[PDB]
Amino acid sequence: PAYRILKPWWDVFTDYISIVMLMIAVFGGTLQVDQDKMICLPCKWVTKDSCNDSGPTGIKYDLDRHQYNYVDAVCYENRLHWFAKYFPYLVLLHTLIFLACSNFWFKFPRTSSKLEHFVSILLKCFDSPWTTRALSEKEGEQAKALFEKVKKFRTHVEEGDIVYRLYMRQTIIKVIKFALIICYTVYYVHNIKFDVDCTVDIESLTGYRTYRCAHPLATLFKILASFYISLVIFYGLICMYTLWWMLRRSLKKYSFESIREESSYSDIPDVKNDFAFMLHLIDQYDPLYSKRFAVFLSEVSENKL
Amino acid sequence: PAYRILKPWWDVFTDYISIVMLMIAVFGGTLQVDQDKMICLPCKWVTKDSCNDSTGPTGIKYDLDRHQYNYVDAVCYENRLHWFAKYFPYLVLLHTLIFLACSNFWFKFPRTSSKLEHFVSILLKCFDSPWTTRALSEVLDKKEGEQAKALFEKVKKFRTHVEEGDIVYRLYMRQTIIKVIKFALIICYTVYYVHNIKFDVDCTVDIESLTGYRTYRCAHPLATLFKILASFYISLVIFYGLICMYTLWWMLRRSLKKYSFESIREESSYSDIPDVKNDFAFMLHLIDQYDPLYSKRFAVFLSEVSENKLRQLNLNNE
Amino acid sequence: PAYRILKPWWDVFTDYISIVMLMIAVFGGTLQVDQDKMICLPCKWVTKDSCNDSTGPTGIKYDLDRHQYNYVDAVCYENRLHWFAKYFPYLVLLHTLIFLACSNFWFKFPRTSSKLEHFVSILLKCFDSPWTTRALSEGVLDKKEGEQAKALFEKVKKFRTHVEEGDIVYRLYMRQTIIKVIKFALIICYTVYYVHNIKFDVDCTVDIESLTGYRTYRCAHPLATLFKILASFYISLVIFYGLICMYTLWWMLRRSLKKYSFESIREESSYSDIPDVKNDFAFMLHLIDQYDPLYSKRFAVFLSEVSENKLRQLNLNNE
Amino acid sequence: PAYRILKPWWDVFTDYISIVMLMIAVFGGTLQVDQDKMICLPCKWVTKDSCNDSGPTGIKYDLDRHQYNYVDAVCYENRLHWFAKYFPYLVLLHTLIFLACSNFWFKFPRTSSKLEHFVSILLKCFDSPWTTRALSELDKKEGEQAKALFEKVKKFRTHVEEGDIVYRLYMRQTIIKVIKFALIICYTVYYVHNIKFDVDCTVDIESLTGYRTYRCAHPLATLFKILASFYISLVIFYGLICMYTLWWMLRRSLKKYSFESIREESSYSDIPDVKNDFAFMLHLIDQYDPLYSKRFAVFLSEVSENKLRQLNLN
Amino acid sequence: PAYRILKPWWDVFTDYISIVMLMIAVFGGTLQVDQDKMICLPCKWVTKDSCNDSGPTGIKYDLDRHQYNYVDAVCYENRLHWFAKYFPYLVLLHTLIFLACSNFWFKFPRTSSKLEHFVSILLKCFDSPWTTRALSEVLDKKEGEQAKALFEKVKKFRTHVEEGDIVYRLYMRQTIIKVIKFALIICYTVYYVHNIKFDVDCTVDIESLTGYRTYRCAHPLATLFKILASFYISLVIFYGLICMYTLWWMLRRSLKKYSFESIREESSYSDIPDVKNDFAFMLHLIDQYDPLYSKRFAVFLSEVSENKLRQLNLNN
Amino acid sequence: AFRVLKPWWDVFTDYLSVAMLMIGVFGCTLQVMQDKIICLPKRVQTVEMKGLKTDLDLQQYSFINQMCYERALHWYAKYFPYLVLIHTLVFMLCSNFWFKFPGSSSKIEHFISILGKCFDSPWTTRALSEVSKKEGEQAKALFEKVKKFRLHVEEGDILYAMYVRQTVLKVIKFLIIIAYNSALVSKVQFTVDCNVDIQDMTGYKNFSCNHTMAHLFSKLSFCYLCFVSIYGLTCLYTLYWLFYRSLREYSFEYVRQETGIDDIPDVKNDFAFMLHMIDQYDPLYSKRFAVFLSEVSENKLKQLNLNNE
Repeated sequence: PAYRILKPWWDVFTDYISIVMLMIAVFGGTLQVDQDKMICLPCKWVTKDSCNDSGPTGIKYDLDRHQYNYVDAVCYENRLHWFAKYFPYLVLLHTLIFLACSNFWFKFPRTSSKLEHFVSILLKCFDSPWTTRALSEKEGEQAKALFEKVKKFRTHVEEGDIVYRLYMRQTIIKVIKFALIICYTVYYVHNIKFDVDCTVDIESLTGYRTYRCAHPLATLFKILASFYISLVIFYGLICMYTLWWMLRRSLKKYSFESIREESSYSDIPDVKNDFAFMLHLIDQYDPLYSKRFAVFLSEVSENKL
Repeated sequence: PAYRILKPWWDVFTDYISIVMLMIAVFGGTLQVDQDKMICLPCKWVTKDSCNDSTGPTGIKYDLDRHQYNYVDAVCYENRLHWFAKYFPYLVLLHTLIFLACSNFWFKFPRTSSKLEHFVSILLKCFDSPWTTRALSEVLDKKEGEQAKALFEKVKKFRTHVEEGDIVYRLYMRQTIIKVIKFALIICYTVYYVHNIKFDVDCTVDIESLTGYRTYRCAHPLATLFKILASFYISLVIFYGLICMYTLWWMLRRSLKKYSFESIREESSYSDIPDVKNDFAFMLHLIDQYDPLYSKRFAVFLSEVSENKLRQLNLNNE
Repeated sequence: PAYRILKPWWDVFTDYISIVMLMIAVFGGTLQVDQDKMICLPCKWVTKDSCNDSTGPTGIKYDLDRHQYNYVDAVCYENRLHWFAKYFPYLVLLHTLIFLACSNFWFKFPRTSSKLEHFVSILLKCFDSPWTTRALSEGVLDKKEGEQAKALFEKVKKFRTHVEEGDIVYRLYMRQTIIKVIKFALIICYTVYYVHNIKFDVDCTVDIESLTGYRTYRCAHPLATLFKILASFYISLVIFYGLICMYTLWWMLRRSLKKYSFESIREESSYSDIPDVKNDFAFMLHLIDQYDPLYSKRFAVFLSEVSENKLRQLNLNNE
Repeated sequence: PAYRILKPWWDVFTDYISIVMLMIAVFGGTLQVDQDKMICLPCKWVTKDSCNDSGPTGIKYDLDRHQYNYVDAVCYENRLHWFAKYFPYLVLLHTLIFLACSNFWFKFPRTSSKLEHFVSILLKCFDSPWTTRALSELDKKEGEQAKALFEKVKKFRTHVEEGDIVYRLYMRQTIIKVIKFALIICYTVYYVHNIKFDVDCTVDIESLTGYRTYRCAHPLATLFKILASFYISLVIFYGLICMYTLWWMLRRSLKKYSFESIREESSYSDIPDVKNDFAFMLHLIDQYDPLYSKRFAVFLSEVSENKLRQLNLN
Repeated sequence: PAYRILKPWWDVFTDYISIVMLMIAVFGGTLQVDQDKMICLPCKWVTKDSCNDSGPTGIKYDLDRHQYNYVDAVCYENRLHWFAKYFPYLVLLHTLIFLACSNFWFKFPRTSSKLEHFVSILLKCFDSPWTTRALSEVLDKKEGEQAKALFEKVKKFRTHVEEGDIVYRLYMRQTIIKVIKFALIICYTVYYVHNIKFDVDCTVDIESLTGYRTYRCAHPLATLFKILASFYISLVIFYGLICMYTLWWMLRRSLKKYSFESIREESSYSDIPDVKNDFAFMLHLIDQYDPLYSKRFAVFLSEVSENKLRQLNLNN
Repeated sequence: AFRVLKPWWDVFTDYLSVAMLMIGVFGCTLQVMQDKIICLPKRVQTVEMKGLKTDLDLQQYSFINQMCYERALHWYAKYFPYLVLIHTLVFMLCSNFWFKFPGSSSKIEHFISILGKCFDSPWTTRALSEVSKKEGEQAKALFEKVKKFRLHVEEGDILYAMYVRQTVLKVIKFLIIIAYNSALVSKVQFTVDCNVDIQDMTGYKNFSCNHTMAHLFSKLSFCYLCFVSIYGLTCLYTLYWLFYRSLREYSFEYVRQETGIDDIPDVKNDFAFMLHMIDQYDPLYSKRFAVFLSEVSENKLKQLNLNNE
């Protein structure tokens, strides 16, 4: 939308990773809904509460189809690791929290209004042609009114730094959530196994104590898990870099030294707080916009006007 | 759309919480429709209608057809499964729809919808008007002066039409109260009945004439899943309730039916802005919760000194 | 969109209730399409077309194949399960379609649609006109708004002659409300009469002994309690819809909607020459008053000969 | 969209090929989710852990339905080539990689801003009345817009010629697409023949089933082979198109744009030689339509500025 | 859309037909994916591996459900004809190729730019007030300047498009490809539409796994795949007929020269020269949709109208 | 927009066709997934009842099911939704035959343009009030437009005739649909008898089947039959209105009674037919245009224009 200017390469590209995490969550959730079962066969030879594993003819188990279904349900509920059962839901939850954390910047009304006003007047100042003559160093009334609007917006925005602290908090939440996700997923990815050994003690209702189950959507889930880890790893790296960038320099202190040194208007003062951070984001997206807007922040440009 | 200015952070948060509750309602609905079965196996060791739970192992022969098994499943799902475990997604869907109706009844009721539409139009036209910019600074063309005079008179007529009424504030009162009561009832009955969603149940429905067994052990497969969904639902509702609770406090810590313009009248030169009351005051309070600048530059159109200054500026221009 | 000014709170309420009832109908339709079955078990011991109901327990052997069970299910589902439990979602959908057609008939019927569209256009164009603001405020003005206001003034005068002669819109709205209320009465009668026939356990004596071997089967209808809950919710929604329609009928019958008086308007405003319009024009003005009195307040100045005298004098000064 | 002018025939052909590949990937994915299985029957007669296979009466294998389901699942997991199982996810992933590589041009903020602002100048120059007057060879408002657009054109020329980020990005995207095409072709052509209908699985579940070797029929085998052949043909087309694009970039220096032809045909013979990134964008807009470049280039001559200033005063 | 003026009645009819065959494709694909099976029963008594076909008691085949599924899969994959299995996919592929041939004129950038410019200038001429004034045969000065500008655009666009004939060549090429493809579809479909049968005998030699040699299958979605195919054929024929008419319209008149003789006779400006190549073909298509657009655009192409506008602007 | 020329019967048939298409779509979805037949062999092989054992596998049962579905079931019960879809698509395509014709649509656009222009023209109301400047110039231009439309449209004869063809086609299609549906609606029944000769495959030759969706298809067939009946009454009344009053000639004697002018020439052929259309829509437009049709009114307008000039 109108916030594309306020979306640097880390914001847009992690959003693409966020939208591709959601695809494997929906794909996994569809798999978990449709055919996530366990085909369980009883172990006739059992030794020490485990399967002894000790022309040819088939082995009669004398079990009904419904006894088989009951064995499947009980061993799926009791002896399948919870990561294998609830991996897609966990991925969906993490992705939804990532989306909420990356969009609450634009949904929170205070920061939403501040960013909207900055974007609107930045665009209408970019549409202004008098910046061309400014940087070279009825239309006059329009330039003066836009100058007044820019100054009165600056006097309102430079007082506080709500946007900067909220963006810091969001990025820190993203990186710590990435750390938790990668840690617990690496810990519990090996629990997704095709063959599992269930022991549920339903000998009264079935006649067998131990069964050896096969989980069809394990390997698929396994590779999906690996895929998820890869995405998360990439995500974390970007978030890590974001931390470094937002700790590289004082983002709350935008210095216009290069622009005021290049142009004739050297009276441009240093911007502070949310306006400074937002101009830093503008510089990240396009240095042209900040340089082109800087001339209306200078009062000797009004002296020219 | 254009009514986003009237939605504070609590309204946006409750809208998103309603969206996610609707999502889990739909998900539970598909699970309930598709794969809500009840695998029931007869207990061959009955001890006064109780499952006794008592050289290669051999499977237990029950001598039951597949259709007798399905009949047992259907009867023990209808009789012995608790109604919460069967109608949790539908109840959650109904509660989410009630919450959404309470939220949007403000914009759907024709009188309050018309009042809010007029307020949005007047406030936006004042926001984009050039004259207030000059009023914020302290020239205008003939066309600009004419439309500024028209907007001044439109603001006067709107103040006459709206400030007399009090339907909007009462409607928001009633919606917040109903949402709080609904949250309390939801939390009460839910947290009371969540523990009835269990995996292993014992069913005794007396179909011995049709099946041959009196008691059966059933395993509701979705129950554990539903349980976590219920827990998740509770968490969402809790947040919803807390947010609604804040709204109630924000709607009782002060009389929103009386807006005081002392801050603007001491900030700007114009110190004659009259204090506005009733629905006008409440809508301006909500606008302040969204963005104080909107009401800040709306205040200049309420002062007769600014109107006289605009008339004098128009006379100077012509 | 533009017609929202002709829908008061009762019409919006009925529209949303109809949406919810249509959702109920769709949900029941997919439920019936997907999982409406009837698990039937034969009665081993029978006593004159009735089940007799007479060391570990052993399951009863029926010696019936899966296909014989399916045949018994189909036959008992067709023959013995009540028609209400079979056609409840379709009946609900049909009733919602009738209700939605009744509510939106006058919007699609062209004889009234023309009047409604023209009234919408002239009302909005009078509402956003600046002559209304200037007249309600009570020099010099622009040319373009000059002939715009003059065209609006003469088009309102011609539209008054085009509508006041007939009462087709009022008659159509009255007929729609009457049809809706009698439909509600019929639905809330027959649905509450046949709502108790949605039972879980149904005994079927279908006489297929030559194919299956048994005569009486005790079937269980799975989607019976859920269908009973859906029918109760539908009955509640229909009760609300009928109460709203009876309120609409009382609103239409208490006050003559074919006579709208501007006595309050002509007293508050300077212009006391505004006439008391009647017939369909009075009807849609009453509907607008139910939506918002401001639209009628702004439009009423365009009915006064004093306002057009002032406008003609100002236009003569302008030209 | 707005970047339609920046998409030549090769780009749009690759876009439709990617859309078709995504369609068949979704088709195969739904097929593998719903109808993919294998019907496995045990070999009653064996010869050294193999399948001897030595009115007629049916063979009684004495297996339950669930033993058959277990046999199917275990043989599907163990003895069935990974290509036949994960081919839909492979084509889906490759199509997504191709689509991301093609659309990374318009999503990277520096290049996205450059292309967008270029598109704005090109559009308003195509709709500029002073472009029309310069082509033929003045209102004060149109003259003001003309002077503003002239200044925008020259400041854009200064702003984009300093660095060739767009050219390098497009070259790297084409190189990545060609390499991906080559890898996809070799591995897919190598691994198509492993999608067979009949597969013999010796999975050693004799303790649970009673048989060692089984013969399985894979139902979605010929359909998967046909989809694989269709995917191979589509990737052939994609790779030939990408190889042509790479040849187009490499045969001639797109970082230099000689305006000799346009400055000779048109009246203005003082048109500057556009170089580096601006040269690359002008080559792209030439590949779309030479008329856009001809009607934009009238704003690069300093002679037209002198005529514009003189006519502004007059 | 905004390109409907270049789409004649045959083009929109082909679009509608291709939409219907897309519906056929999606319906057949859904049917084939969901409910396409092949129930096969063994022939208990066989004479030389042929079914002998010699109260009553049911025949016991002694086969499990999984053996039946194996038999169904093998006799579905080895003996059912490929046309019955892959008819909806072939229909989808042919429909997609037909749509691609229809829109290759629409998406190919070299001709697409010419189409955009022609549609833009036609829409500008349709909404130009001086165009209506000249058709009626005192102005705004800026309007007169814009009218002279659009005259200049008409001349430069003439010089732009008259030099080439890629547009007409492209349209003729897609018409020829559509005709050839329709002939191929009709030939192979009328050949293979009789292979879709209900009762199919299969001999797959899986006696080692099931115990039976020959089986008789009944393909469920055969007759419903039959009539659809036949009805599909009908649509294709109509498509071909429409395409053939277009081919006739390629050779009845030379589209590379489109004369203005009717336009100048009825109008006051009896001076206009003829157009050629892509302009001529595009004006032919405009006449196919509506001659009023071409007649109205004719007043912006003549030199007498240019002189009249010059004199008027001198007065204006 | 040509909805103004659309009368109430046309839009009524439009919503009826939409409902018919919805019924056909629902029936097709039923046929896709819920359509199944269940066949049990006939003559198999306080009291106790024992089930009859058919000694048949599940695959023999499925083979019997589909062998009796293909043969024993009537073709109407299997292809009713597809026939409904085909007939409703033909109805929808035929519903706007009179709307989609190029020359006819050009005439309709011209007629609605001139009628809206004269309705918006102040001189219509001014002359109506008088009998019972710049705007005079616009009135004279509109009057010569009236004369041009009279010379361009009235002499033709395509509109009424082709409307009659469309109505006749609709009536004939309705009659055929009702006849075949009433003839084949008794074929849709629950229990059927299947006598296929698969004795060499299943041991039995006579089967009793039930079609599980026969009741719903019967209800859908009756609903579609009643919809077609309503459509047919609509088209029959349209035929009655077309043939009872001659739309080749429109009498303006009601305007002659209302407006004092009497030298109003009666319109003829398509002019009369389209004025009948707009009279069905709104007769005010016709009675207001009739004063713009009289040449004596033109002479009076010329006299007043010369006086003002």
